[PDB]
Amino acid sequence: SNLLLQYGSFCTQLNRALTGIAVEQDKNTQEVFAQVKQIYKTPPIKDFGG
Amino acid sequence: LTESNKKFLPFQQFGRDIDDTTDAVRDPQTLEILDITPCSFGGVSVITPGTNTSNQVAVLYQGVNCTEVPRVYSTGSNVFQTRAGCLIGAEHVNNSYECDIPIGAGICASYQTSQSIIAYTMSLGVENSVAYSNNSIAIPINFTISVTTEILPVSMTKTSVDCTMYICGDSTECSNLLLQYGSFCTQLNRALTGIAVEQDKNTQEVFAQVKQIYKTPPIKDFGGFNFSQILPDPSKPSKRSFIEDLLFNKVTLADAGFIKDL
Amino acid sequence: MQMAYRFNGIGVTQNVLYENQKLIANQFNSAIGKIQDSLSSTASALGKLQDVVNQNAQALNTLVKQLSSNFGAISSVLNDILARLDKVEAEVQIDRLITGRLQSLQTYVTQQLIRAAEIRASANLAATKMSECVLGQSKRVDFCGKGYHLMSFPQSAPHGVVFLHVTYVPAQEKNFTTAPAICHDGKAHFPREGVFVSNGTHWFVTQRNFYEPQIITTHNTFVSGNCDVVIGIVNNTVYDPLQPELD
Amino acid sequence: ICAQKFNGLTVLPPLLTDEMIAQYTSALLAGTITSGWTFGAGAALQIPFAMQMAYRFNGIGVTQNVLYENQKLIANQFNSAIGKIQDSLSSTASALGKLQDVVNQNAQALNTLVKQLSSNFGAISSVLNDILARLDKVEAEVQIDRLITGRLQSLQTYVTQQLIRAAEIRASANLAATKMSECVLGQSKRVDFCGKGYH
Ligand SMILES: *[C@@H]1O[C@H](CO)[C@@H](O)[C@H](O)[C@H]1NC(C)=O
Ligand SMILES: *[C@@H]1O[C@H](CO)[C@@H](O)[C@H](O)[C@H]1NC(C)=O
Ligand SMILES: *[C@@H]1O[C@H](CO)[C@@H](O)[C@H](O)[C@H]1NC(C)=O
Ligand SMILES: *[C@@H]1O[C@H](CO)[C@@H](O)[C@H](O)[C@H]1NC(C)=O
Ligand SMILES: *[C@@H]1O[C@H](CO)[C@@H](O)[C@H](O)[C@H]1NC(C)=O
Repeated sequence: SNLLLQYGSFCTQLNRALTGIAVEQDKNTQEVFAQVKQIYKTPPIKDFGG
Repeated sequence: LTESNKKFLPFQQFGRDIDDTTDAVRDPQTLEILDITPCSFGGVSVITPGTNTSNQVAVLYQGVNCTEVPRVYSTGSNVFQTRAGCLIGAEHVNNSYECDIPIGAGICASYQTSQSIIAYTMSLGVENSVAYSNNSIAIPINFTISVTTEILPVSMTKTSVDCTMYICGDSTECSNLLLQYGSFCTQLNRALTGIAVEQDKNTQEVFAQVKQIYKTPPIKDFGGFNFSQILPDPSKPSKRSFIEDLLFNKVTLADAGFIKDL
Repeated sequence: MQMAYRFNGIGVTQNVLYENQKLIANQFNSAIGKIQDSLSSTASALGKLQDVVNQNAQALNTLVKQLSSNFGAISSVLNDILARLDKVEAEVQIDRLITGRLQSLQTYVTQQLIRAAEIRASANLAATKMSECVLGQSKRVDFCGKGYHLMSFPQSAPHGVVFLHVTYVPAQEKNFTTAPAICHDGKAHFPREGVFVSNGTHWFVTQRNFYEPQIITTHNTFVSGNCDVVIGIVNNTVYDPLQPELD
Repeated sequence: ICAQKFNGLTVLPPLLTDEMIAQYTSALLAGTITSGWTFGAGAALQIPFAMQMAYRFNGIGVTQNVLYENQKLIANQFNSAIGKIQDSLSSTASALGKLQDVVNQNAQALNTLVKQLSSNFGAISSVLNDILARLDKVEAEVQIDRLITGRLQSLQTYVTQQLIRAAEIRASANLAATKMSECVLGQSKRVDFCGKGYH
């Protein structure tokens, strides 16, 4: 651990970048699927003209 | 260490993962098969609503069976168990709301009313049905005109560097030592140049479509519809219009920067 | 007239714009006002723009701070390394220091290239938006604004572009009983440009985005087939402007 | 995954569970079979399914009379085609090649990180505790140094590769979003953007 501290901020930087990748993946999913607010439901009667 | 179920032949002795690390051992005295596992670590997340409102916080442990784990912090009550990990400072409320602060695996945290921090299973939207009768239609009886907004980044900031200056300050011997290595210093500079040029090009394509600079007629009578706010005012020294000027003031960077001699 | 040509595009006939001109004017003028107030308030709307400047600043600062790292030697100041050290030994410390700094520079330049590719993508999207939404009217759903898109006005901002999209949104809804086609005298008549609605008593034809009932004449219909195959045909009367003139 | 729990590669779980994702898609489906294309712009306006199909047919050019007259044929044709889709999807080789590919690629890189751990990196041993043993502090340090440099390099390589791959996945997401807006919430005139033929 002591030796690594001397090398510099080469542990802080790496951790930050990987966090970035993860949070952007969450944004991707939300954008593609969530575009309709009011959740709609199917009519019980299934009479869609054939 | 635990007792195993592995079947070692009398010459065999230790375990190995694809990582080639010992996973088991025979007691050199009882000759029994034991299984090794370092204790449970993870990483720590702190939830806070923001100092302005309060000074309470919540804690999450990125995945540990909190049925027995419990850094210098103390502990307390209100232990809750998600799939993501171990929360300390929420409540399994049976309501549900819109998600405010994300946590993971369908759990979202927030602050509310005596007021404390709470948690909930995130609900999506409000339910409603659409009466479908094979002979029913719905034509709107009027209309509404609305103006929305949209922001999109165009360019970054042109930067340049110098080898000898950064790597070897001004020492000539250091410069000779850098000269030993190949054209690393040279190639680097060219790449930074490429970025700078292309960044300027981007700006041109977006705005440069008008061939002739047109000018708005003096009389501003556009059939009732006013356009004063968006139309540039010559009286204002900066040709920028009201809305444009407001935008400029908001985005501030000189906080950690300097000025537009730099 | 320009607004009316654009209205025609989304579906509503020019009749609408000309008749209720005042109401349209008021709505547009008032909305522009709210946008000014919203920009002045909610100091989070300006998001993506500030983000760009924040990232570059952090990266620059990182490179500068790394200068103060032993990188596995004795000192940081190159002149101090030379001081109290024979050239031979100093060289090995200088060697280490150089490699350390060099690595950091390579990392920064790599990071910048990746980030600039994302900026390029954003600029190309804005170019398409300017060419389609500004210099024209786009029917691509949600590409410009939300709802049927009329016109769009461009404005400038620090290192970026802000588009103000103007859109028409249908509002208050009702309930009309409908039917596929109407049979008058054996031959079936299908709607020409609208949908046959019925307000309970008589039958009328209307546009598909605004209520304007007109009497079903031969001019607002086209004859085809015989009334028996159309699944749910109803029965009323097609006026036909002819006999009045003849007599 | 747990073996990765033994080295420091903690794989984090999702935020939106697959149950929630299913709910979202079902709402989009139950809006495009009942309220046409108004379920994205304004409020939902009910319309009989026969009529909705007629408007769409008018768009491609064929006049409405065709749909209302030969409705029977269209129905049977559509029903049979859905049958073929499910059959073919299950009865083929890969089909979902792209989806599977992403998983395999990410896994390969992760595995390579765990393998470089055992490399001597030009030293005497792989286990740092073993290096410490039978080595005087001074020499031990210079051997520890050799190992550290090697490992640091490997982790940096991994991070850079991941960032480049992440850009690719994000691009595919932006295309998908555009499709959900043009094809699902309406009808596309752009040729070959949604499907082969008239959409
Ligand atoms: C070692 O000690 C154990 C228990 O004290 C005994 O059973 C065994 O015979 C001894 N010798 C060897 C060779 O294991
Ligand atoms: C917490 O640990 C116990 C160990 O006894 C184990 O059953 C499980 O992982 C957790 N408890 C539950 C949820 O049964
Ligand atoms: C909350 O829900 C759980 C599970 O349904 C139930 O056991 C509990 O009593 C509920 N709490 C309240 C206050 O209703
Ligand atoms: C209308 O829907 C209902 C339910 O299926 C039923 O009366 C009938 O099948 C449909 N068609 C009519 C009434 O023409
Ligand atoms: C249409 O009429 C029915 C008749 O009861 C009513 O329940 C429904 O709310 C009406 N639709 C709208 C949008 O008001």
